[PDB]
Amino acid sequence: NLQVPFIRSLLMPTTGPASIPDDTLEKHTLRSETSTYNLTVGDTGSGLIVFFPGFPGSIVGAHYTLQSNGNYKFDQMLLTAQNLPASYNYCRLVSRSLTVRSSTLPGGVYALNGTINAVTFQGSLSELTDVSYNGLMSATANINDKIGNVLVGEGVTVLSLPTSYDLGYVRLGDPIPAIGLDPKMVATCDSSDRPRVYTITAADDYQFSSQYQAGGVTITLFSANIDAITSLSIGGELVFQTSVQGLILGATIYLIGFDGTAVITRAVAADNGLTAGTDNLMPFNIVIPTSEITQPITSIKLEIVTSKSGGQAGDQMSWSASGSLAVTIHGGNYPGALRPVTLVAYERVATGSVVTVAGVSNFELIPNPELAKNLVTEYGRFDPGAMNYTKLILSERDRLGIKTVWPTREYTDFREYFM
Amino acid sequence: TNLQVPFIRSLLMPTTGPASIPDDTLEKHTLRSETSTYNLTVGDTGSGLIVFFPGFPGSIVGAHYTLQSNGNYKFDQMLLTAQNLPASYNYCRLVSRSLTVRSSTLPGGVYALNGTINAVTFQGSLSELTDVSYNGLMSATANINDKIGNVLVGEGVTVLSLPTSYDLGYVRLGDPIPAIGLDPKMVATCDSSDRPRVYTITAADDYQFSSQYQAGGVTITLFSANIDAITSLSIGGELVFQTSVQGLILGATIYLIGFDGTAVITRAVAADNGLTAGTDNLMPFNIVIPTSEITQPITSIKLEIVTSKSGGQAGDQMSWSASGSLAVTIHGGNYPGALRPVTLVAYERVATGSVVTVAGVSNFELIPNPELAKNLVTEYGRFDPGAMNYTKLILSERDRLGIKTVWPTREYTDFREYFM
Amino acid sequence: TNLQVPFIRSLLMPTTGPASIPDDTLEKHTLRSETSTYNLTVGDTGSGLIVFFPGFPGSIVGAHYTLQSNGNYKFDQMLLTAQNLPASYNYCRLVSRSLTVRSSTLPGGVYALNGTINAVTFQGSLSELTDVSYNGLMSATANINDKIGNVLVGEGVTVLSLPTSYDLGYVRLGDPIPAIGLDPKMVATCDSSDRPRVYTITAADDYQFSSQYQAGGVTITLFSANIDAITSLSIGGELVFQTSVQGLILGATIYLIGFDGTAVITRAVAADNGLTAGTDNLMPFNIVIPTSEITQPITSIKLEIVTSKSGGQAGDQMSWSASGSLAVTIHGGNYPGALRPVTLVAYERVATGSVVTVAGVSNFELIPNPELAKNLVTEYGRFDPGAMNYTKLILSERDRLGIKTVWPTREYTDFREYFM
Amino acid sequence: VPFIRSLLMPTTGPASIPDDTLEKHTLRSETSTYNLTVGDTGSGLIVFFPGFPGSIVGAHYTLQSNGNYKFDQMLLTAQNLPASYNYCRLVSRSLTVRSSTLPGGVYALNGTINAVTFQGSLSELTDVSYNGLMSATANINDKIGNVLVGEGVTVLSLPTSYDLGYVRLGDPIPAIGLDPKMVATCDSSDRPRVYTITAADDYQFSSQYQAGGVTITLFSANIDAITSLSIGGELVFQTSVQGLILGATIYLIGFDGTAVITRAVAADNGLTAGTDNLMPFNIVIPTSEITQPITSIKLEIVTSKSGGQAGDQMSWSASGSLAVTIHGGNYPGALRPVTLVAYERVATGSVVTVAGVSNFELIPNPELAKNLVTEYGRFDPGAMNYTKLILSERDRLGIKTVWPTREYTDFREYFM
Repeated sequence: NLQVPFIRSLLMPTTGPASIPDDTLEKHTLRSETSTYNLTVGDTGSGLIVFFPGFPGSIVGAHYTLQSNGNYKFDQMLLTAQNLPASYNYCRLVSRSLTVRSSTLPGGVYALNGTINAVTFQGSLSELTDVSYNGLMSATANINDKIGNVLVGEGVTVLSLPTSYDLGYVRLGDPIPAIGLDPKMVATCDSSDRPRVYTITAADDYQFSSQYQAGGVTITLFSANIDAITSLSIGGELVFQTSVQGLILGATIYLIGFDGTAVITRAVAADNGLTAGTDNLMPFNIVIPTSEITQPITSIKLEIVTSKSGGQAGDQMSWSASGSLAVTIHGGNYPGALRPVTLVAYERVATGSVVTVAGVSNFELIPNPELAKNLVTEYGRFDPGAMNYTKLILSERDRLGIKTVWPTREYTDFREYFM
Repeated sequence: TNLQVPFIRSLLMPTTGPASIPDDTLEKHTLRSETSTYNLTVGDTGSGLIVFFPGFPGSIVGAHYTLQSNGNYKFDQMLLTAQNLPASYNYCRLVSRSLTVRSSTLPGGVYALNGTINAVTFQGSLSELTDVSYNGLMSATANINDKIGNVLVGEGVTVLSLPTSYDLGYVRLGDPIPAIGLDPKMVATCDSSDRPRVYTITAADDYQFSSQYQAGGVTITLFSANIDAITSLSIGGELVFQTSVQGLILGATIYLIGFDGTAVITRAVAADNGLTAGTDNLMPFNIVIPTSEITQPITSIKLEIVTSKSGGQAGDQMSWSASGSLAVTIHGGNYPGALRPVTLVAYERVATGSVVTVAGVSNFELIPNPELAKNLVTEYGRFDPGAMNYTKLILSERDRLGIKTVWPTREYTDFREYFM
Repeated sequence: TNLQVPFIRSLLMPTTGPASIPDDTLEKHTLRSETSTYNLTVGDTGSGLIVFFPGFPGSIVGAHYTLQSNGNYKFDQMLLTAQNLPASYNYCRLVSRSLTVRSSTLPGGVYALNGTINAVTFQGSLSELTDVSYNGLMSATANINDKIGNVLVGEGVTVLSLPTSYDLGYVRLGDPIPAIGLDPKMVATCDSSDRPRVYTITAADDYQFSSQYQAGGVTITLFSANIDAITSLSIGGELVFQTSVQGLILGATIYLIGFDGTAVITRAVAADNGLTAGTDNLMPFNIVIPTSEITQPITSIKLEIVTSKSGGQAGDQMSWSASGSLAVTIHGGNYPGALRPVTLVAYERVATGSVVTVAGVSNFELIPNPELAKNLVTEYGRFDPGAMNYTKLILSERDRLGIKTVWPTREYTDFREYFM
Repeated sequence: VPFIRSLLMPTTGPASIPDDTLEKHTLRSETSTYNLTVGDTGSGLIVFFPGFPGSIVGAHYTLQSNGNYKFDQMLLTAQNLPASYNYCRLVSRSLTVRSSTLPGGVYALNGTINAVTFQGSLSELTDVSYNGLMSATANINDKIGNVLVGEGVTVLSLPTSYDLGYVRLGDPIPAIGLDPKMVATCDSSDRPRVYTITAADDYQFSSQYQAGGVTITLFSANIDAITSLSIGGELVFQTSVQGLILGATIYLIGFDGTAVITRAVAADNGLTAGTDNLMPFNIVIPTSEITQPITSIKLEIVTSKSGGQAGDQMSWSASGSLAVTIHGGNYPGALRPVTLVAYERVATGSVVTVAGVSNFELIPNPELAKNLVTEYGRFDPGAMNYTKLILSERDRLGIKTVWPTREYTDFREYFM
């Protein structure tokens, strides 16, 4: 069941929140809240749990399930108990800790059948090499950041060790007041401090030529590995050239999840005509807000369909393209919003049973104007030398025994040692 | 010379070895010190310009320009480090960096060989100079121990890099990202976009154009502003057009022009744009410019309009109004070091057959890409209390100790002797 | 257990860390420890066997076969290590290996789920044995410390890698070299060339064939010998033919057959080869088979020859003769550990809805390729004095103090509890 | 002398190496001096093979003005050791390059030198450019940057393995032929290096007819050899077009980009339609033909047709794999460790001198065995443990595989 100095809240986050001793000040308050889940288990008794230990507002992780034809499927998102954008504007995270285990049985099975393993990968989600049960341990080279072959009778405890300290406040996806004619019309100020852009040159005079087909020919121009969560903007252009007289052009941009599912589709230009000899342009400028993004994204895709009005059995369709495009993800290079990602993979657990991810997460944050009228904020407490003691205990992380994924028995042993 | 530790020792003499900054940005990283040694090709005139970027976060250390016999400069190459960092690592920030520029020719007589160096560093970027002549470089700044001139090329200079800010996060490098396409010449990279730099420019406020017809069109140029860029950028905005005669088409072309005077990037933003009389006609600017397209630093930008007329073979006129604005965004431009401090080591009239060599050592603090992170351990920076405090003391007490950013190498050798 | 020094602590307890061998092969290297955690899928019969290679040089650990409703087997998958070692490494040798085979099922109330484990090890390779049956496996050796039977799956076995020799050179991993070809799939590797196993085979000594014209051709299997190779092999020889009848055209094909009887790769040596009467007609063997197309381990080779006649009636006799020797060259087979020792763990009749796991660590010494050598630092050993003498003294009397190679996890557990 | 002052300063003399392979041998100290003429524009490059089983110590390349290189000569040693010995074993070696004296009529010395040693071979280098050569390794004491040529470098050879056999040198054997230039030798064979490459995996070629042929290059590689090699394998051809005729040549290419060995494995032997017919590779390259070191291999096929000068599409398919067997590639020293010393912009018309001493350990020719006495080496206990200790503590002491010369001089001063 569940429900101070900075370092006790760092290493033991189920104790209470504390101020960060950094050089960034603001009149803030501080608050802890929880996440408790009973995740149901698919038929192939296996699945993956991503967490985001550094994510500063209200999203703890996600949950996928493995399927009989080797693929994944998106179960749900692991958000927290309180909708933090609904009553706070800015925030900055102090600590997390989460436990995940299954020590208990369904009705009508006579055994337990459990294994898990976990890593904390340094880069983002889509840029790791392979998602296997075996090859997951081969992502980091630190002895402390990973553990494997542990039963689910006593589960692994994911701690949140920090990225960096002098960080400003990041803005939550708070609704701002707005009056519209559409009932499904929302307005919000996003998280945008340190954006992550991707430039993608699609073609350097890539010549295309294919024969006629009734309905058009559909090629896919490129792919990537991009992994946004919150929101993104796709700017740029692509320039066409042609020689054949009459042909129509069309394209669309697909955003794909981690499980392999087309999430968001945007028709950049449907059924527009090309002009022979002279140059011709088609731009795209697409804004994708957070409520459209339902699962985490991976690997953008562009495909172009090309048909001909009045085309017969042998005439040629040919064009050449060049261009570049920019995918700006707002708040992408902030520490914690995308970069540290830990993975938990369970397999062969009994179907019909549940795993139980459950942790605390304490914040440091400032309120919206109504709650600002009714709640009082203040500067943080001051004690000297807590920053040097933080640097001391983190400069010897390898030999002191602090790590970031290790089972609940060893974290319990460390807790009664350190307390 | 013979090229192959706390933060003060690695700050004043960067050839000792790397160290971690005592700032409170405590990530897991790995220290790395690499080097760059060039032997340059002095032209026929004997005079050039070696522009260094001291506090640049990674792998680009300078550019070399030879001045022609007619006054113009000519681009030679882009001075950079031995191992390219974005191919193997993923994030970076700079600790310290030294560069020496001298000759290795050493005559056996009693007299020297002719050639003389000036040097200066200043707070602005590269497009913000009044003059780049050999005489006009010691005008650029007003601090005494921040520029030096008339040093002879047997002695040479030492370019030391004193900092700009300390609690500053990591800059992502232009690393390649896995991608599958159909053109074999496509690349997808992740640029550096921590603190961008925007240049808004109002190109026209109801400007009237009116000229006669002739064959081909009337090519004018609207504006020519000075910008700054080493890496990727993007240009946005639109520009309306009004008229009262209807047979008109027009094209537009944008140029990004480097330091020697030639256009590096040319891209047509409009081509056979037919306009209807009586009402507005838009012309949107949606262009991104990648890093690999940019081969040299870019110091200006200009727009051109070619106004012709469809079926206007007699001698008549054509006219339009225009008004609009532009927003040139470069990515990670206002990061301290990315464009803000620059030095200009210039030499003049070096003898024919003499070489001018560039040595140096760069000290970084990296995070690997996911392939190398399978094999190299990363950890937190070991701390020492008071090294930041002693740094602030020494930099407060700077001008009495005479700690310069440009030196003559005999003076820096004697400083390195009497410091340790 | 939870898969996260002197030499003998890493030799007897490999999950402690990588040590270096204190022999006299002095070479710059780096150390790396690697785990491998599999959960096996059992068949409908609940049987099968796991064929470990304990002293293998790099990254191949074993293969998994399942026992079907008949007496045959079926290849499931090759058991690998965590990260692909020839990716980013050139040379490799092995220090230590521990490996367990146990069930991670917790039984209910008071009784246990059914199933047992039988395990041996022997000095010959995989295709040199006699039988692989569960009962018959137990007689594969005459030592008492190298075999154990009727062990419960609830307390499964433990497998060590006790040494075969010490002064071994490094072996080359199967390592890609840069090559700009003309294909999507154009593999160019540097295979494990060392002390090679060769097999010479004399297929015939004047073997006369005689049969009448069947309407589709008469296929005969000329020989069937037992070779074995995990990696790339080569077979080169000469087979001659001399006839009396005249309208004869014959083709031939050679096979490679895995452990489960299924043919792995088919190679047409010479098809539609017309041969004259009165003259000895030559037929060479010039084929190489790379390690990229050997999916499962090979245990047999055979050759078959089909013959036909131009035209043909019901009574056309077809006759020839043959005499020739063939040599199979397995590149690097006699290196001790690549093929020579093998341990056979064989579970039988596991309860349905139960998992068997296999999990252990490997310790290597290995050289990085031209990129990881740019980015990390290798060095020599540590000079543990007299460690080889203590290793010899422990191994020379392993019969007295009870060091085994396959023995259950309770006895290994309290043995290493006593030994720590 | 003991072994370790023969290893740390090999100008003192040779000594037998203390290990467990014990065999009757003699000890020889062998020198090599060169005065290399330099290119018309300055720069150049000198490879070395510091551990090597005998008689080869490196090669010299000059840099042309249009980017490319040029091979001048192979740097041999003084005595031709395969002329009078069967088996060899390297002990120690030191090589110092320098140019500190002016030619007749110029002033102003003008030079610099980069230097680096590398764990892998020569053909597998990322870049050989003067700046990027420095990043080839990460050991801080296995490279040095921009020393003056008037001070030079010193390249000393630290070992790679100790319990090693004796390499058979490429000595001749008595032989009688009919041509005058009939050579028969017994080259180094033991512990080889194989390259197994697959040239095509169902590659489909199709192009229009040309009067003369249509040439395509199927693959490249980066293999390397010095002494001798051998190539084997076979690849098939299947087609539906009736009367096409093809013929292929294989190539061996030096470091500078110029082909050194070309053998025409198929001279215009055509192929039938409807089945598979197939051409084998079995070529043997002597040591006598390889003049400069190999760096790559390429294959190209010239296909043609009897008549039909309008299109006709010339289709065929290929599938096969090949094997190059370098005879003795994985002896430690024979190909693998390399040092790269790159001088740049030295004075025109001047020299750059090298100086070597290479302590060997030999077995005689059966005539020199008639007149010279071989015996087992002298044994003392503890030289091997001392060698292991000092090689294990390499980083804290100063023991570098490439030195600046004055530092090597005063190192030997406060060592002895």
